[PDB]
Amino acid sequence: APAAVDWRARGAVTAVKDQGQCGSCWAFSAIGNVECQWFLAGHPLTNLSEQMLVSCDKTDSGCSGGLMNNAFEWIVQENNGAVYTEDSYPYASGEGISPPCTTSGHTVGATITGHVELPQDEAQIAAWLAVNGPVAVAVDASSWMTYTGGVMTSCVSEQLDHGVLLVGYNDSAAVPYWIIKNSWTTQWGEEGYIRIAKGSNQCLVKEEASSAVVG
Ligand SMILES: *[C@H](CS(=O)(=O)NOCc1ccccc1)[C@H](CCc1ccccc1)NC(=O)[C@H](Cc1ccccc1)NC(=O)N1CCN(C)CC1
Repeated sequence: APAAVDWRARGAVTAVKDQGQCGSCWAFSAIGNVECQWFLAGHPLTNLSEQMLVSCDKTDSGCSGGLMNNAFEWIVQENNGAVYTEDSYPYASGEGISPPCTTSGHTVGATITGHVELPQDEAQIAAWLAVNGPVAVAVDASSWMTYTGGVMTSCVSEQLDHGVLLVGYNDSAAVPYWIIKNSWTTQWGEEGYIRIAKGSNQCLVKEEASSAVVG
């Protein structure tokens, strides 16, 4: 695999968002992955709707959590693979209360056919990302509240409780790392991103990696 990859540099990643006081991280992880996969399939980079998942994804728990894999499946099996645009279905759960699910007056921004779950191995996840793009991953973000910058070489890895987006890595660095897009605004970390050591399963990053499949 290539020594270093950064999908942000190739214009495949949308701007860092804000989930607010809602535990909708799972939706941001899933949608963020779909936005990248849709762009890479030959369509212009479009901001898609997390709110669609938070409000309509009944297999998940809105502001109380969910799984990216459940979100991928709900989109395909319950929503005919349709993912609405953000402009047509704006995020409105920033206070902690999700509004009811509305199925009309929205615009379909992307369509997925399914999803693939990657092996629990960092080198294989890196290989897949290098060829296919950003990957949605679950991590333990307990120690992330105090992150200000730099490569996190020591991360509390006890329980999966947060969803993020892997956008790259650098194997040639003194301490190889992963580049991760978070959803706690650009004021957190390095303009919304966090770099964690690669190769030691920091924050349980290899445990639940997956990606939507467009075409
Ligand atoms: C996103 C969480 S976050 O609020 O952005 N960060 O939390 C970091 C943190 C800090 C201290 C302790 C623990 C975690 C969401 C929050 C969900 C939430 C739960 C309860 C109360 C408020 C908010 N995290 C999730 O959605 C995770 C993501 C995940 C994906 C894949 C695999 C594991 C985890 N999932 C869940 O919380 N659940 C809820 C219960 N159901 C059964 C499964 C998904």
